[PDB]
Amino acid sequence: RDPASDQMQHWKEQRAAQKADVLTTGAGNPVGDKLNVITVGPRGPLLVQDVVFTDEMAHFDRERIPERVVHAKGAGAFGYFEVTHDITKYSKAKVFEHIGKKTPIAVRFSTVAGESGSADTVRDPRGFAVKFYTEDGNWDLVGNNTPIFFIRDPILFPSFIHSQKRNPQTHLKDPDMVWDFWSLRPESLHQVSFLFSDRGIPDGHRHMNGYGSHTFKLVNANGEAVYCKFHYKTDQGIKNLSVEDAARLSQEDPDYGIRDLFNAIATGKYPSWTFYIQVMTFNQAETFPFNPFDLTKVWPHKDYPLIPVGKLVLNRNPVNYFAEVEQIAFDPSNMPPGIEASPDKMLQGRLFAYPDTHRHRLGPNYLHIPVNCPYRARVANYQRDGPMCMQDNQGGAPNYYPNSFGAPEQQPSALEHSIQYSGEVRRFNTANDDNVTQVRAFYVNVLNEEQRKRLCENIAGHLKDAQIFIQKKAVKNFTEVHPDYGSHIQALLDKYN
Amino acid sequence: RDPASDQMQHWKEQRAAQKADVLTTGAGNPVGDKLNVITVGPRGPLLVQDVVFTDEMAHFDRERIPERVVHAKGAGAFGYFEVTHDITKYSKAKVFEHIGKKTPIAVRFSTVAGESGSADTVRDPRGFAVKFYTEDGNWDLVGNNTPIFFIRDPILFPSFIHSQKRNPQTHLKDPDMVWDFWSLRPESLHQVSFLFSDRGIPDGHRHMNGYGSHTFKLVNANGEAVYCKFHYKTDQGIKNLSVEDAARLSQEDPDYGIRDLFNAIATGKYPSWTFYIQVMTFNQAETFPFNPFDLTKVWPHKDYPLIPVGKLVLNRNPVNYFAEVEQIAFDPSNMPPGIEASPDKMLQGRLFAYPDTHRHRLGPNYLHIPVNCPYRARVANYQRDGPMCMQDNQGGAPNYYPNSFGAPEQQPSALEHSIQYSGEVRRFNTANDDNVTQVRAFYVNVLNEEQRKRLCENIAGHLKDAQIFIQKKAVKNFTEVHPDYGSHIQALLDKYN
Amino acid sequence: RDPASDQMQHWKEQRAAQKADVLTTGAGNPVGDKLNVITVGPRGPLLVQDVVFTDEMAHFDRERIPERVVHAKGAGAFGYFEVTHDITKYSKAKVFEHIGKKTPIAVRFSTVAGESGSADTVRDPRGFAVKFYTEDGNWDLVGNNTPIFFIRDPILFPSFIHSQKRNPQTHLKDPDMVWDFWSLRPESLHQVSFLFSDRGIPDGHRHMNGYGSHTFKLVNANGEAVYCKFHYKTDQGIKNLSVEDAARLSQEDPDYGIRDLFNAIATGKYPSWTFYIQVMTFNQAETFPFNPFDLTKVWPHKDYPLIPVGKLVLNRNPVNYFAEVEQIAFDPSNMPPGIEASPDKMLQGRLFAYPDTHRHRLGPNYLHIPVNCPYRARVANYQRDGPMCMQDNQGGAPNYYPNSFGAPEQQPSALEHSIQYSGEVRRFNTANDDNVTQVRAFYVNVLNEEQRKRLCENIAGHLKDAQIFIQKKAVKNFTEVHPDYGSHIQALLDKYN
Amino acid sequence: RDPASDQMQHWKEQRAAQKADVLTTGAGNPVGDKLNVITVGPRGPLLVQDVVFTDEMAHFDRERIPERVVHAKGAGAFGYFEVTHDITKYSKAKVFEHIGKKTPIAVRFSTVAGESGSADTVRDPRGFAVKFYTEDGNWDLVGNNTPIFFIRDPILFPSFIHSQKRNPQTHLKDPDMVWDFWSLRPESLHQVSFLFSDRGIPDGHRHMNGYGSHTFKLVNANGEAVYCKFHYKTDQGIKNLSVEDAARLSQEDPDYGIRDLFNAIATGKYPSWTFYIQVMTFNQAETFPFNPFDLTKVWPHKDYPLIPVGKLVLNRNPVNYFAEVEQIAFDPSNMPPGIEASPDKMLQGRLFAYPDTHRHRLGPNYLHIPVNCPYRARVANYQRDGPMCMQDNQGGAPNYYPNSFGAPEQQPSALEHSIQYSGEVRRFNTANDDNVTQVRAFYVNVLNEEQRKRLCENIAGHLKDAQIFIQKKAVKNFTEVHPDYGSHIQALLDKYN
Ligand code: HEM
Repeated sequence: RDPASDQMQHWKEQRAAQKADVLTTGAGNPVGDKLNVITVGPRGPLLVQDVVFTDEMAHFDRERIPERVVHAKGAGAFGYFEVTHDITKYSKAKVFEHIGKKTPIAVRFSTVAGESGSADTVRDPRGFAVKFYTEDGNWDLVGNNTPIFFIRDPILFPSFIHSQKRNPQTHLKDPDMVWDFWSLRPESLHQVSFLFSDRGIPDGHRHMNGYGSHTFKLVNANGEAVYCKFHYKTDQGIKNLSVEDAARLSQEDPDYGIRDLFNAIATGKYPSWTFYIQVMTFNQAETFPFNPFDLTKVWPHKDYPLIPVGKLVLNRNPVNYFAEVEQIAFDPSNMPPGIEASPDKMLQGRLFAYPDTHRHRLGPNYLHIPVNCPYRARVANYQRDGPMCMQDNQGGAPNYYPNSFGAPEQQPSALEHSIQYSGEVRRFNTANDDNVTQVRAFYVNVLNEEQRKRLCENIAGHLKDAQIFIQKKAVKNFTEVHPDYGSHIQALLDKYN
Repeated sequence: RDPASDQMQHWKEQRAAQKADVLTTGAGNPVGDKLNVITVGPRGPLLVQDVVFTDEMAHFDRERIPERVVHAKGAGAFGYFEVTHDITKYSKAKVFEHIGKKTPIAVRFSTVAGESGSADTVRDPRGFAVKFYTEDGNWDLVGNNTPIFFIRDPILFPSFIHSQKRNPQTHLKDPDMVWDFWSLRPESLHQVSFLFSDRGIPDGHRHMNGYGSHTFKLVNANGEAVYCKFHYKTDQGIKNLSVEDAARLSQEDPDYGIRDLFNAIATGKYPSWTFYIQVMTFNQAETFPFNPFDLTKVWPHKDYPLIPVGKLVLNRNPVNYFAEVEQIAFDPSNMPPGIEASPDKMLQGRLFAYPDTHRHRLGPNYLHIPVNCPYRARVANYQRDGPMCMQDNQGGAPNYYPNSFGAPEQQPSALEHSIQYSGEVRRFNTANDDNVTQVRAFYVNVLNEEQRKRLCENIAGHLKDAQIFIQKKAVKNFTEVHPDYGSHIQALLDKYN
Repeated sequence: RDPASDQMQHWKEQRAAQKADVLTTGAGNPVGDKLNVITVGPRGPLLVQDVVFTDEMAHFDRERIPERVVHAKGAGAFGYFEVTHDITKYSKAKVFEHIGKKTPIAVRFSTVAGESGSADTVRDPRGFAVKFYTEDGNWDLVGNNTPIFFIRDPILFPSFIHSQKRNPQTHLKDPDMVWDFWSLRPESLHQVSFLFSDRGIPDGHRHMNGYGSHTFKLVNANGEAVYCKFHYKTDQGIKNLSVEDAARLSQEDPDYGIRDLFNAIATGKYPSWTFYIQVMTFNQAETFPFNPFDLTKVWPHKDYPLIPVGKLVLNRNPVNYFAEVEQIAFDPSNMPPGIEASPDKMLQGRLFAYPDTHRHRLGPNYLHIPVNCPYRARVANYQRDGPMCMQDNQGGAPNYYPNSFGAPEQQPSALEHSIQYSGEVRRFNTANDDNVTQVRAFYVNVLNEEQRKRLCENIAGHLKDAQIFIQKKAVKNFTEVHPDYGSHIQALLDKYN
Repeated sequence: RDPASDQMQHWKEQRAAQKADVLTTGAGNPVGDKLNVITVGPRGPLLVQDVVFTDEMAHFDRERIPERVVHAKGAGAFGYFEVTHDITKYSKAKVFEHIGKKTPIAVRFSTVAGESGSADTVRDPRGFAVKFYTEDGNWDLVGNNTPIFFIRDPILFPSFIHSQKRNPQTHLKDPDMVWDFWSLRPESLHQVSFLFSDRGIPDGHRHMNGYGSHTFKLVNANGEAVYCKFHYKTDQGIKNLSVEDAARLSQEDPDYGIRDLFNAIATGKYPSWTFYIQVMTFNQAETFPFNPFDLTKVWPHKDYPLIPVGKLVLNRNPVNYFAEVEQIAFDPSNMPPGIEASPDKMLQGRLFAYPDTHRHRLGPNYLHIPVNCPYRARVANYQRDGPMCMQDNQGGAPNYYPNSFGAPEQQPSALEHSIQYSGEVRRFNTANDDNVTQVRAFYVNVLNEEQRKRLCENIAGHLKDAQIFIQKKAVKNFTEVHPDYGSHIQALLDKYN
């Protein structure tokens, strides 16, 4: 059998010639017998004094923690990021100090709308989260398999998610909600085009590209700042599953990606992703035709070529899934000195949203979980006691700042980069911005004709379930993109009805 | 479209001629605009003073509560239990006072091992939970679609569940774990025979029978006690899905049962289950050939015929799924006067396990959730303040007992029934009890030959993935049941290898 | 006895001629006996099947929720705010529509550093929180008994609190921490002067003034905005306790304020506070000698006289303390249309800090607690399911925005007021701002000589326990305020040593 | 100053010649500046992108965990238990293997009814909790400073506590509740006599005796079982504070015991308690005049002399109070092989109550907190993933039992001791048992006349606040104890009125 199936046999083998450990309670007391309960005779009621049963039963009753609000179903791996090129002129980040520097990384693949225990081979954006354990703390590059997103405003993110998940009353998947939201927000036309293309159902997690998808700010030692876009493309080649084979695998192996990654790491074929950065200057950002901080826009390769940095190699499988994949927390606000946030509104929303949901799902002290600890760094601050504090609580060090007793002091060289922003402080409408140019370019320049037909057929097959007016609005947006797009989609919808 | 698909259209229609409500924050403040965020100019960073965004985003970040440890994926309905026969000679329960008495009931169907968002048409025991809102509080009849269970000792329940769920390291479904546990515990041979039969994959939730599966204690007004077994058989007839059609539906509609129930309730065809009780006396229990409190044993119909009581009709769909299906809590310890627990060890374990996991999953005050409240009863006790107390907290009533100020007093007519139990107080082994007689009876008396072939083929198709020695142990148990059973299973396994 | 002592006797009296209710479990089942447990004979072990005992015991085990991080020890009352003057030219807030409008209010008094169960008569800032139930949601005016605070930067608030609370290792009150922090941050010199004056230990909660202490933004219907400061002065007159009488009451009645308020409300003498506003224009704010948004600065009465608005009357005592005083949540971000936040950094920090700690302490759905609900308003949004959802969950209304089904729509008349802010976006130092002018004015203009002597004696009595260099730094700051201040403090410290 | 006051100075001194650590966020990123926030210019609003501020502020907002339901205010210390006598003939417990064996212990002193932050020198039972880190797990001896308790039935424990704590409506201490409960339950007459005696207010935690107060079961290697009572008397001598000095210290130093213990451990005078056991045989238990498992009864020293075992020495102060004193969990169900529970109903209730409240207050995985871990033992079981799992989660070991892969196996030598119990299974009334004999013996044999006068004066001073009929019931119980007792109490009450 494949190495995934032989987990218990392997665990037994590498534990050969050793006697089985003593079965203990949570407090370390040896268990006399864990196959029968204390009763009043052979046919009597159970007793309270059976501490072993109630202990294990309560621990069983407290096994489930809340699943992630999005990206619940996922797989995990571990490896290293190795620097292969010198970008010190762009960023003073310790992760990019010198050539050959290897930084431990933890990676999680996920599906955005699937719940815990859903099918893996479904048409849905795949999330790629990387946690670098830099000497300057953890760096969480939490990207997607697509260089863009559906919306460009964080205030729309819950609603969008609510449309992608189940109906509030029937608890069923509703194409009506999906396409109503998508047709009322034309800024999705780009990502939908990426979603229903061939790369909407990648073949496993090793045959897909990764995209930080946000503009970031790289700061060098001399204090100059540039804008950046992190890419990391698969060295195993892009490979996608057909709709029919994906539908088959959904019932054959609903855990296709997890098994694929586990077997690829267990048979030695370590997957790898090569790391690139797109770089832009400030005057280039002020002269960009679109908003360079728009999440629905890309930077064309001809104007901004990819600059290699390093490669991402995943060589270790998780020992325990829950302790290392289900409990790992990725915070985009975790950026070491040299990397900073951009005026991208979506990145601004993510700076707040992630630690909040991490304190809800895992707990206030989730950064004490071994997978979330910056174990390759030194934590020292005035943050003190919380629920489930499993450290020294920083001992008897003073817990107020400033003090006069030699407690941790701020490092003035880690100051943020300053930029002057003008204009009034209010809510600026961005729904009426450009929504069709880059979509048209991707449609008539990147895709060939058979890929266009497959894209339109997928879109129509999904959209045929919505109401007639929602279909009309969606096809109107597609026609405003390009007449062939909406024309083919409308013809296929007419054939469906 | 079916009524399930037209949820939003119907909600819009029954709200015709009404203007849309005002969009408010959680605290009721009107929202000026919820489509853009407050930035420093059109391309500026987001501000903290955007209270609307952070409010809705934090509420979105705290949307997921822990799923049920078992029976996560489920559907819900509501209706009434109507008494049609007089069993007052057996139980003084107010739910069974007089003919024609209608008691509101809330029902939840579920799959034992599937997580939230898994396939609905899978081979797995289906759980049927009923909550009666009796004037004497809530009565939770939490049964299965099978009259028995896999094990007979609650101390084995977590382990069993751990074997039925994903591998701890690979997070994959492991037939190795399943069949290792099943072959090391022969007391499963009965329920496995029920699981891999035709009724292992019922066609929706309306074409399956329900079984409290436990022995209960019925007490009359005069104080005499009898043993009972609650059945409730479907009036829509037993109907099951073929393995191929179930595998197809798993990828076609992973929410098959939810949609089926919702449509059946929305088109007027209210499903119904007829309620029966098997009754046994105390001397009959002491002269039973097996343990009458064994969960893996049934009471034969020839010796204990079914006695009709009433019928269960489900007529209302949930308004909101989460508030009424995902948050509903079923506690087998919720028994009104007249119904009591039995020396059945599994019922004893369930008496403790359920409120614990309810306080973990929902919260200490989960009985304040409207679906969990005994709204048709009067709650008055000395239980006081906890997290999320949404009542008057019983006002300024004295919170200690006994007192001298007219606080709630105990009702001496609700005392439990007394029974003397002899024998020493220790752990009694029940793994070596009878495990094959009733299994053989079900195999050679209830099933015909083609059903036997289908049973063996299903068992072999699932077992073929385990190791060779696990297959040998399983087939040895099946052969000890009956030679034809293990013989056919071993032949099919040899064909598979 | 006083009405506070006769709570149970009164509850018994107003329940005369009524039989005691039935003692029930949490699920409404009648309890046969709650004075003995189920045992194996008279001297036997307890049984698991005793559901009543384990139910009440688990509810007892889940009685404590986390105390407030600050302002834990507190008292509560309820009443109405009555408008007596027309300020519609300043704010379009529905709470200030017309003369005679009565809005229900909930008020909580508290001590900032005392834990739950500490002495009430201690030298510490007293917090005054008011929750108005306006038709436009809840308005939380969460002020102090002092018009200023110790610091002016929210990033210093945890540290300050950490210095005011117990030592991290010894768990003792440490004057060393207090005075080290206060001497390293001279911007406290003002509030310390208010803290160690006569009004540092008010006589109960009815003899103290209330101060929102922040600059707010009042917006009229025509769109013009002004800056505001909310005052509300006691109609019972300012009255303070001597140090010796306060020390006596600390051991006599550690719940002095709670009892005082309860008795004053129960004997009919309803306390009242008269509401004033200080108003400032935008050019006045740009020509203010100090920072008008500095929390350590006041607006002089000669340049900005108080403008009466209404009065605050407290007429109802809480029925249950925990359900109405311990679970009430005050969010400064709860501002109806017409009231908005100011560039005051401390108000900006409070806009975020309070809902976070409310979701931690009470739960994600704390706005469903009856005391926290905007019951005089209509809640309608797309915020959905969370832990402990005790509502309809807004039924089957669509949960995404925008939609096409008549769900709640944004009210464009509730838009925020726009202001253009210039300058770069970075951290601006405000520790070196003016720290002694208003302190000197309060010292040599408001206080007389005996009050100055009492202030210096209190400061010295508290400071004498710190180290010598901390005393030197504190007295240096006091001398930089005014030579007499530091001179008297240093003389008293020399006398103490 | 005393060593408690010089905590920060000492921390600075033992860290001399070392530069201050780098101030980091929770994720290890260096903080550029933690004294100012990011604003839009010098007088601009705060930004969301200020991750440092929101991080530390959220961690500050999640600082409070629920206080203990009882025994909230407490102090902690650490040391060793050294065996000095051979009791192997009584118990096979590894803690009592051989002479000179030193086992690490963690000790917590507490006050039963005081909340966190209340006065330490108050009349209230003092709790003494010891956690032994035996090679066979942790042993939690959780006793009091009194050999008995107020009640004898666990179903009365919440109510009692509710009477000892604040009124539900006024949130004030109510002598009415206290004495109503005490007069309605005469079985308190003994412990009340201990409570209002001289030892009701011990002088610190080093001048009080400790009592497990329960009957336990000692089992030897040969399988014979005896009944036991654990005593441990102070080697510093019994010393108590007068009522006036206690009232003074309540306002002088509300943390008297914490400071006393900290200074005694920091100046080298390590306190010590000598360990004794009272032993009883089974026939002696069946011939005892009272119930030997009654918690309100003692074993007379003449019939059951104390047998020395070892001594308890406390030599280490906690490094961080919260991580080692506030988060330490004591579970009476934690008993190593050789020590077992007794038919004492109160011990049966405590076997369940403590892990439940520990999972509520600390979390499901509270046994992973370093102070709660059995670090001197090996934990190996099938208990798996829960909220806040900070271990390997036992790696990829099989999580079901029984299995065929060498996972931890039960140790059949740790089986419990079997005893046959007769009689019916119901609730047996024990309120009408003997309540005055041992009380009379303590009154007229142990106390002298001046101690009797002080006892009566304390009882009257506390009881004078209750209603007249409650006073009559209390004095009636005291008179039924002995005529002089109730006579003096009634005379003092008449003088008070
Ligand atoms: C940066 C500045 C401040 C921050 C971050 C802050 C934070 C907090 C927090 C976390 C609480 C706990 C509330 C709860 O757990 O329910 C609280 C309570 C409170 N604060 Fe502040 N605070 C600040 C300054 C102030 C100011 C300036 C005032 C008054 C002018 C004030 C008055 C109060 C009051 C009265 C309460 C009690 C709330 C209640 O009783 O429900 N605080 N604050």
